[PDB]
Amino acid sequence: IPGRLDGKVALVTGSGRGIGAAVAVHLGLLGAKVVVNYANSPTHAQKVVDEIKQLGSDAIAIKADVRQVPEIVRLFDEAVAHFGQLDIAVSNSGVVSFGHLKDVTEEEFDRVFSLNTRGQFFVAREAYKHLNNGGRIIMTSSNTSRDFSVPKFSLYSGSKGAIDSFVRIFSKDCGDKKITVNAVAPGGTVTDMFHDVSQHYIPGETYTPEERQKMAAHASPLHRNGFPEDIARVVGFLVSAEGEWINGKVLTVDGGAA
Amino acid sequence: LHIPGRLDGKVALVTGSGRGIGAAVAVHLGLLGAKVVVNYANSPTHAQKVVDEIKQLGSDAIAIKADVRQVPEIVRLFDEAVAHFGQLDIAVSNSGVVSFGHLKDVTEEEFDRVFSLNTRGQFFVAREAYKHLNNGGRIIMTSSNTSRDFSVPKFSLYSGSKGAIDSFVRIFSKDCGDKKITVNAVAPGGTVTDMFHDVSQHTPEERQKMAAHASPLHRNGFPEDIARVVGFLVSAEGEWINGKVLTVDGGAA
Amino acid sequence: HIPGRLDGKVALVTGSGRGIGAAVAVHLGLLGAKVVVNYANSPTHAQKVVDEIKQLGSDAIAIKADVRQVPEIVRLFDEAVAHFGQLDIAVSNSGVVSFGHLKDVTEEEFDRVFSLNTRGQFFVAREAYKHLNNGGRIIMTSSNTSRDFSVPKFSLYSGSKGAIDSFVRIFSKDCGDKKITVNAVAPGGTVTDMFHDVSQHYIPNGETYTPEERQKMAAHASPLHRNGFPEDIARVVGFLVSAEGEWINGKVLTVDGGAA
Amino acid sequence: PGRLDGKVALVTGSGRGIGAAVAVHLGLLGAKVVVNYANSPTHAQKVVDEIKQLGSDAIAIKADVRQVPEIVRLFDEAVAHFGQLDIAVSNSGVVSFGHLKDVTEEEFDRVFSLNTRGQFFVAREAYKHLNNGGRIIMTSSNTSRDFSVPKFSLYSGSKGAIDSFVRIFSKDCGDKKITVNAVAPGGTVTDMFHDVSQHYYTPEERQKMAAHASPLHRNGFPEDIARVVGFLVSAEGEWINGKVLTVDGGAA
Ligand SMILES: NC(=O)c1ccc[n+]([C@@H]2O[C@H](COP(=O)([O-])OP(=O)(O)OC[C@H]3O[C@@H](n4cnc5c(N)ncnc54)[C@H](OP(=O)(O)O)[C@@H]3O)[C@@H](O)[C@H]2O)c1
Ligand SMILES: NC(=O)c1ccc[n+]([C@@H]2O[C@H](COP(=O)([O-])OP(=O)(O)OC[C@H]3O[C@@H](n4cnc5c(N)ncnc54)[C@H](OP(=O)(O)O)[C@@H]3O)[C@@H](O)[C@H]2O)c1
Ligand SMILES: NC(=O)c1ccc[n+]([C@@H]2O[C@H](COP(=O)([O-])OP(=O)(O)OC[C@H]3O[C@@H](n4cnc5c(N)ncnc54)[C@H](OP(=O)(O)O)[C@@H]3O)[C@@H](O)[C@H]2O)c1
Ligand SMILES: NC(=O)c1ccc[n+]([C@@H]2O[C@H](COP(=O)([O-])OP(=O)(O)OC[C@H]3O[C@@H](n4cnc5c(N)ncnc54)[C@H](OP(=O)(O)O)[C@@H]3O)[C@@H](O)[C@H]2O)c1
Ligand SMILES: Cc1ccc(CC2(C)C(=O)CCC2=O)cc1
Ligand SMILES: Cc1ccc(CC2(C)C(=O)CCC2=O)cc1
Repeated sequence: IPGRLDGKVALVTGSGRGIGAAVAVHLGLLGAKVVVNYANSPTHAQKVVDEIKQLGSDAIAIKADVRQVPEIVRLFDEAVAHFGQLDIAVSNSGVVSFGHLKDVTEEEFDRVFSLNTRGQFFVAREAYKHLNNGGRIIMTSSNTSRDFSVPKFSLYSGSKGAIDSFVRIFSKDCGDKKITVNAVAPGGTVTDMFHDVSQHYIPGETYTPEERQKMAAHASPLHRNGFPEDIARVVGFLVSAEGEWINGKVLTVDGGAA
Repeated sequence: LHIPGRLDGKVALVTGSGRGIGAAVAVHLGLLGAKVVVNYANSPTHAQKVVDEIKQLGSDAIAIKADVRQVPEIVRLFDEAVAHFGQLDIAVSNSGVVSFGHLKDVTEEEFDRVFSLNTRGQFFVAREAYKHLNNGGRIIMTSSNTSRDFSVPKFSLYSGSKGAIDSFVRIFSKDCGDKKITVNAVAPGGTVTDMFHDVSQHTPEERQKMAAHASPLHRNGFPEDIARVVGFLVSAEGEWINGKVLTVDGGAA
Repeated sequence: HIPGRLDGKVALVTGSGRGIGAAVAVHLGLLGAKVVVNYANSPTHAQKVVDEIKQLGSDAIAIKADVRQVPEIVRLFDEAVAHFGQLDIAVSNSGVVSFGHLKDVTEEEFDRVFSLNTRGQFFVAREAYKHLNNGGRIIMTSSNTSRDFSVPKFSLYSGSKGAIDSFVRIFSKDCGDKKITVNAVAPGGTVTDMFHDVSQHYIPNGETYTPEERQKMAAHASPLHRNGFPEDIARVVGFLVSAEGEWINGKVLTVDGGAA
Repeated sequence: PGRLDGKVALVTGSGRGIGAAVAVHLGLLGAKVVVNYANSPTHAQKVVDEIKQLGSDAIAIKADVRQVPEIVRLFDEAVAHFGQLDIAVSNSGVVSFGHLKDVTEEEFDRVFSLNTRGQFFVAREAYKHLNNGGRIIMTSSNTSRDFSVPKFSLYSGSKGAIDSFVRIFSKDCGDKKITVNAVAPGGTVTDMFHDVSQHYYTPEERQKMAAHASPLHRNGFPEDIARVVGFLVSAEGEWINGKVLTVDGGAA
């Protein structure tokens, strides 16, 4: 069936919440067995797992802090040990930071890069090691990587610039087990990371999340916000057999937003 | 069992859909449950075989002859399209021509032969799609990995013609906003068609065999490798990809 | 000590009677190059620019030529070598702006814009290759609205220029066989009549405000809180067409001030 | 006209390669120059002498630009010694070769610590110490985006960060009229280049074959890169701001 992952096994970093959980649920709905990674949210992780079973697929929830390379090896090893194999691996887990360059401390740089940049690099490494031939790797970026220059968004933005460079090359290295590497580069997607940002990137903590959401709904010429489900559908296609001939590319899923 | 990206009750139009990538897109949209207008200019034989193929898998279709180099023919194309199927939801600009030659030997005639179809015709094919399309609709334009990624010698004219398209789709996506119509491009790499064979010179299948190893996946691009990306984009699920050139080259260098 | 001068060199700038072309031409003159000031409709300003270049101690001429007519481009490049003996540098600067929603764009309008902005630039670049000294320089002019900024009702202009970008990448390869560099400059918000006619539309109400008012408003858009001036682009161009600019070859440079 | 009289510039790793070319070029153009080394004081001394030789002043300052504390001292001592600083070139980098499967946490940390994190904080300390209307230059690679070389994923990543950095840095440094740009060198003949012509014969034999990458049929030398930095950091380069300039002479 076009678009489906029946008999495929997937892993998603940070799939208890946000775009993570919509991806896991969508791969599940598409036919794949889902390994749902969290670090701080076992409760929402279990809801995602149960939601996937309710629709007919299988899922488990493994805790692992993807800032820790040993916990990533354990994450993938345990994935393989439980479902038998891994076809698909979506590096989703990341954090936002906001600040003028003059006020960025070492501690803020390392927090962001450990997860966004370094953590995803090793999620990709262990993905290649653990993946069936024909498999899929997805990494997660930002339209603030190349397309939008928000002031005081340097640290986060470069953390993702590094992801764009990695995928192009990764798709070369990974071709030797016929694994395709792409990133998705979401724009404003309604999650707690979006609401934490809109507050700092609008003249401005005095507006309800609802109203910053309505303001940003205008940036899109479709007159709406992006949603986890929007980015999930694009990851779904990429990780299908039909999305094969997209390789080494970065897809921006923002809606034509300005 | 959930079936993604299906186009039942939708009508698609695909310029240049009797031969090559176009024919694969027409059929692919036909497989995903779209009624299809198959445009041709010179290949009525081929266009009919395409119309046939799409009825075969249980969707409706018609061939329409039209020179997308002629704006009056573009108007009449989209008119007949709406006359027959009563609506159009998806318009795909595929029709294109290749050119090869050092800037020094390029003529006014050769520039105009290429930009007439691959740039101007595509822009008016999109203008008529915006006017004839329904809200929630889909415009898809065709480019080339040569537009920006790859700098192949003696390929200026052609890569020019498509670089215009990359700019068009970004701005169009804002314009087509007021009918909630999304505009994107597919930028194919070397895809196995008559055109690829025409310019694998710069043993049709021997030169093909060379090109298999440019992609890390060690195989050529085939017309259906692009069709399936068009399929996702002109689905509901593709909506949040907008004003974006997708390069479909397999990772080719 | 004295970097990126153009002494002994000859340059041709298209549409160097007004705006960017004029300051480009003056800059290359400032830098020691003799300058062919092309124009199509502005012959008196073309002469003021020649006199300004002559006045700062170089030589220059004004040649009428419509870069929409290719034989007028061949004739332009012929006359320029006939008059100065040679040509090292060729700046494709001539273009027009168009505002309009796809729905309202006409054949006559599309052709108006593409014939000067694209076809024209292409053939300036063709005759430049043919007429130019080895080690020479070709520059074409794009816009930051070609890839960087997506502005509504700006499809036709933006596309006319996106072609320009693709062209300079491949032109660099073709033109390599005479050790000629081809780059482009993408200006963004440069105070000229083109900018004033564009601020009218891309501004909350537009004609309600003087052109200075709209200008003063655009100044905030830049991290350097000022507008772009033609001199800002002429400076980048002067580097590119210098001997020292050589290892920039095949790129589009965006000279917008870091602006949005 | 492109000159730097009364200006002071700092160049990280300007003892060797592109750096020294840049340090020597900013001197040629009238800048006084702080020459930063971490490992190579003997070359650093050569560069200071050369800049004294052509009629500008200079000083060598040891600082490992992996330690942020040593970046702080370097910039403090620079404003100490010359009593201002206009221009700051983040140059110091390293190269890494390996399939994604083979890359270790220690290699990534050796690469990012200097190429990405180090440069990030040189730019912070550049902005904190720099005069108004000043210049920050950072350093990438045509491998960040334009070219995709098997087994180059770490180096390219390290430098793709940099491209995003300079874009936003240009906005933040807009309160002190400071422009921020990266040059993205291609194959430039230095100690790092001979290192990976091997992995990707004699050096001269690998240089001769690399000369054909460019449509100008030349391999690329420090002076090529240094010229473009000289322009960006001159008054005339002001309108180039927030941009990645790829100096590969059109190569490959
Ligand atoms: N506007 C946007 O939403 C937007 C835009 C561009 C890019 N992105 C990217 O899209 C991806 C998803 O973000 P989101 O918006 O969904 O954000 P989100 O709601 O903040 O969710 C963050 C996710 O990251 C996980 N996570 C955090 N720290 C972790 C750690 N040390 N180890 C493992 N997992 C960790 C969280 O799980 P725990 O709860 O288990 O910690 C959570 O699942 C991110 O990579 C983000 O950078 C988002
Ligand atoms: N390597 C590749 O295949 C490749 C790579 C990059 C981009 N592309 C692009 O993909 C598109 C399809 O090309 P292809 O590769 O499939 O080429 P192809 O085999 O040459 O097919 C050309 C198609 O264009 C139609 N066409 C030609 N002139 C026309 C006109 N005046 N009016 C209407 N239709 C016309 C043809 O129909 P008639 O025969 O009936 O005229 C035919 O269906 C083109 O835009 C091309 O630039 C292809
Ligand atoms: N200003 C901006 O903000 C901006 C932004 C992006 C790009 N640009 C580009 O910058 C370049 C110059 O723009 P501008 O702003 O300086 O424009 P401008 O003030 O409008 O001047 C237009 C120039 O075009 C020349 N021109 C027009 N038609 C011509 C023809 N048939 N043949 C020869 N020359 C012709 C004009 O000369 P005549 O009077 O002699 O006809 C004049 O020199 C153009 O390439 C433009 O697209 C400008
Ligand atoms: N060379 C190329 O072909 C090429 C291509 C693309 C990009 N680049 C970039 O160009 C820049 C210059 O490279 P290159 O080719 O000149 O390389 P190079 O020959 O290897 O030179 C290395 C320079 O880096 C300095 N350095 C190294 N580690 C340092 C540290 N911890 N702290 C301070 N300084 C340090 C060195 O100083 P000590 O010896 O004193 O340590 C030396 O001056 C680099 O950023 C590189 O990534 C180069
Ligand atoms: C060096 C080279 C040049 C052209 C092709 C084929 C193809 C696909 C393009 O890349 C543009 C259009 C077209 O025919 C393949 C390899
Ligand atoms: C944010 C923005 C950037 C560019 C434009 C168009 C452009 C490039 C022109 O051609 C006229 C002036 C000018 O800014 C409009 C708005």
